Amino acid sequence: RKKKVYTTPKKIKHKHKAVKLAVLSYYKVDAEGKVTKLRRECSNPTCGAGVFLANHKDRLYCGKCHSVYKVNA
Amino acid sequence: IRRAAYGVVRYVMESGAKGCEVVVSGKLRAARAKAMKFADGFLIHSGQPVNDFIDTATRHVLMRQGVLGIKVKIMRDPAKSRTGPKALPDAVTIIEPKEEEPILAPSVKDY
RNA sequence: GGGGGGAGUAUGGUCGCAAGGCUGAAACUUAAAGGAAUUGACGGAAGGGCACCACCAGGAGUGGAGCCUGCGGCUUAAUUUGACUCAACACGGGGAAACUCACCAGGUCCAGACACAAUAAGGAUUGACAGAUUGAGAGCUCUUUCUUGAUUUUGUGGGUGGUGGUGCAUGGCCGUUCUUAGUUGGUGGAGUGAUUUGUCUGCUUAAUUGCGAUAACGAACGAGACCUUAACCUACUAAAUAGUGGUGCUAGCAUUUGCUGGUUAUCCACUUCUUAGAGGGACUAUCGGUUUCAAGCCGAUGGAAGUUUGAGGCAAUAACAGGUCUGUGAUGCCCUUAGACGUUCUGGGCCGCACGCGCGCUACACUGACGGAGCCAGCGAGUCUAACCUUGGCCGAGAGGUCUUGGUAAUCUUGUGAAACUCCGUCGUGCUGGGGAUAGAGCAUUGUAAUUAUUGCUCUUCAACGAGGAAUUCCUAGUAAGCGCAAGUCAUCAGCUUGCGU
RNA sequence: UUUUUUUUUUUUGACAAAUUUUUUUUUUAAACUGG
Repeated sequence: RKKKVYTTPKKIKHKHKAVKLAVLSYYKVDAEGKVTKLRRECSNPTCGAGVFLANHKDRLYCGKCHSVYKVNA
Repeated sequence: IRRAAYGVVRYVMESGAKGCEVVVSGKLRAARAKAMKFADGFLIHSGQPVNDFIDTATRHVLMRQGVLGIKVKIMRDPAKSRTGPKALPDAVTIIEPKEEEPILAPSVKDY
C-alpha cells in the first residue's frame, strides 16, 4: 500500500446541510387576530396537535415519527 | 540508576534478608540496550525452595528514551519463617551432647 | 642501526667473454609495521572422558505411490504476513465459508475529547415516508417538506485510534549456545601488567560427584539435596457419591443343604480390592570379590522396589544484533488521522496450479481382506436466566429425527461393552474379494449463508502402488513399534497436537 | 629373573565492504538562645 486511486467518481460530496430556509412557522394570519390550521395535525395520540404533516405529492408525512405516519389524502 | 538501585538492595539487607538482587534492563544511557544487575547476600534459584523463600516482582517503568525493566528477587531467610519449612533442605543441625561422669559411683538410692 | 615501504632497486665505480658479489641513493607513499607475554577461539595437533538430537549391533521406518498439510515458485483484483541449518517449513496454539482479517472491489459512520474564534433562537444542528439511486429496507446522495433543538457545524491547535513501520531503538516472554558441568567473590601467594593460583598429578562419579594432593584458606551459585508423579502396605483413620459378605423378598436349574442371578438405600457386619489424610518403607541393606585399601565398582541373596528405583518439574555465570511491535489499554521514534492506514457492512481472497521441498495418513495383502461370534481399558469433559454430556422408548438402510430422562457430577452420560486382539466361516497368489485416489446421482446434519464439494451417510466409478535409488530420522524395556480413546481448537470441520491406556 | 613393552597410512578449494566502547555521583542532615 503506497497510495489511493479513488476510481469512483471524485465524490467528496456531503449531506444536505439541514437545509437552511427562512423563518417558517405560519398557520395563516387574518386581520385582528385569528389563526387557522394549515398543513393539518396528526392522528397520533402521541402527537398532541403540534406537528405539521408535509404534503409532497399525494402524501401526508409526519416528522415527529422517525419513519412513517401515512394518513394519505 | 546505580544510586536508585544500591539504595534498594541496602534497604532490603537492613530488613533482615539473606540475599536480594535487582536487575535493570533497557536502554540505560545509550541507544543500544544493556542490562545491569545489583546484588548482595546470596540467592538460591534451583528448586522447590524457590517457591518457599524467593519473592519476585517485575515492573515496567516508562521513560523518555523507552521502557526499562525492573526485576527484584528477594530471598527471605528461613530462620524467621513462621509457617512451612524453617530451613534449607540440605541444612543439618547436630544437637550438642552433654558430657557425663565416668565412674558414676556404683550404688543404690532408695525410697 | 635510527618508523614501515620504495630497495639492496636506480646511477656511477669496482671485482669482469658468467652467474653475480662489494659500494649504494632519491622522488614518491605510508599510521603503523614490529617484539615479548596474557585470556579466549580454532587446528586435516596430542592425551583423558562423554552422547541413539553420534556411531556400532538392530528395529520402525522416511525418500519411491495416492492423498491432505505447511513452505517456495508461478499466477492473481488480492492470492495478507512473520520465521529459512541444527535453533524456518501440522510453527505463530494458524483445523481461515461470514466473523477471525491484517489482503482485494466497493458503501457508511466519528467513536475528531477539550480550548479559542465564527455562524446561530429572524434556528448552531439532527433525523426521516415515497421515488430516483444503490448489492442493499444505507435518507448514502438527490427530488420533495416535515422534524429537531444549542449536544452539534465550520476554522485554528490539539486529542484519539492503528494486526501501519522499525524486534538493528526497547520491556516482558521464549528459544538457543548447553541432553553438558560449569561460574565467581573475600583474604593470602606469583607477576611491572593484562592476568593467575584457589578451580589440581592420580583414582572415582551422572556430575568442579567425591577420595586425596596441595601457596592456599574459608566460602557462594549451579549439580545434588528439594517438589510432583508411578510402584509396596491384609497397618492407622471410615465411606449409600466405592465396594464385599451375610441376611430378608424373589427368578431359573437342580433338587440333597448347591450353582448362577435380581432386588436404589430391606437390614446387619467389614474395609482385601477403590478412594485420600497422616505415616512406614531403600540406606545400595547382608554376604563375597577387587583397588594404593580410600572414594567406589562388580556378583549373589533378600526385597514391592537396587540405573540417581522409573519419569518429570525446577535449573547457574556470560551471551545471540535469535524470534516476537500480528498477545497485551507494554512501549520510544517515524507515518497516518476524515475520500482514514480508525471502525463497520456486503462480496471475494488467504484453498487459486507447468513445478521443487518438509511433517504426515493410507497402502502394496494370506502373520491377510470380508462376514458373523467373543469381549477387555486408562486419562478426562459436561448446561441457569443457558441449551452442555446425553441414558431409555419410538421412527428410519444409514446418517439422522422425535418423545422423555439423569447429571453443576467418585452419584448421570459411563463398566465410556475403544481398537488392535481372539474363535468360526467365505475368499485362494489373480493389481483379485489387496488399495480406495478420481468422479456421477440422491438423502441428511451444523450454520444467516455450504457454489470453489463444511461434514456424515447410500448406491455407482476402481487410478497409481508388487516393499521404494543416493541419502536420511527416531529409539535401549512395559522402551520401539502396532492399536484406539479423551481433551485443545470447535457451531461445523482432526489425516494435527497434548495426554492416556491396550 | 632391569620383567613388563599398543607396527600403519585416499581426497577435503572457497566465504566481498563498514561497524560493537562504560563516565564516580553528597556541594545536603546545617540551626540556637541566656533570663
